[PDB]
Amino acid sequence: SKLQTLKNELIRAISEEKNKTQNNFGFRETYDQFKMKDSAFELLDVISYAPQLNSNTPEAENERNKFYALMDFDQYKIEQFGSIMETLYNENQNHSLIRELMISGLGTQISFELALEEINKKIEIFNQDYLNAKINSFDFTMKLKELKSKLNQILDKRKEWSRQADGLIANASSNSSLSDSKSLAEYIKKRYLDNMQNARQSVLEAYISIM
Repeated sequence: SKLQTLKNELIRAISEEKNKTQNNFGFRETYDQFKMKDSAFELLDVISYAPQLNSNTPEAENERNKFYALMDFDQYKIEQFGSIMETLYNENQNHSLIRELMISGLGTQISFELALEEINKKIEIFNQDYLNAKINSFDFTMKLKELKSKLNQILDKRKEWSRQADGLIANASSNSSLSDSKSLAEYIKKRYLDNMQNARQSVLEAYISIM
């Protein structure tokens, strides 16, 4: 059935994405938390009082792992990103930038994961509405199309954050000028920060629109 196929394909897509939010690679956090124990994670508390994000507590390990999940548990990229945060941290005029960068990434992954579960919940609710004759096949199809559009949006904007991080890693590595901490902070602020915050906000708005 056209309707059953559409519904099952969306359920499968959510399940595939939920599976990827878990470390299925034997990935393990280094003792210095990829140079962020004494830099980016030191500057924040757990956001999802609360313990510091660099702390040896299960709550902080869980939240650091959301950043690792955002980076697809890629040890190389996480180490590169942490090394750039460490460089930025050398000047305390850069600490607010480091906070904004990490908050934009954590918030992207947190909203992304909440949106996956919200879509899953809505599928089941609409399904029972359909089974109870409250809505018809057309109505259910329209809602599934809308949920799939919202899934595509959170996937695309989470990928956009990662694309900005990839360019930042590639550029702060191979651009010699970016070795100076102050120059690097200015460069990142003008090239990447707004794009990363705009991606975070877009995932959040899609999440809210599903509820």
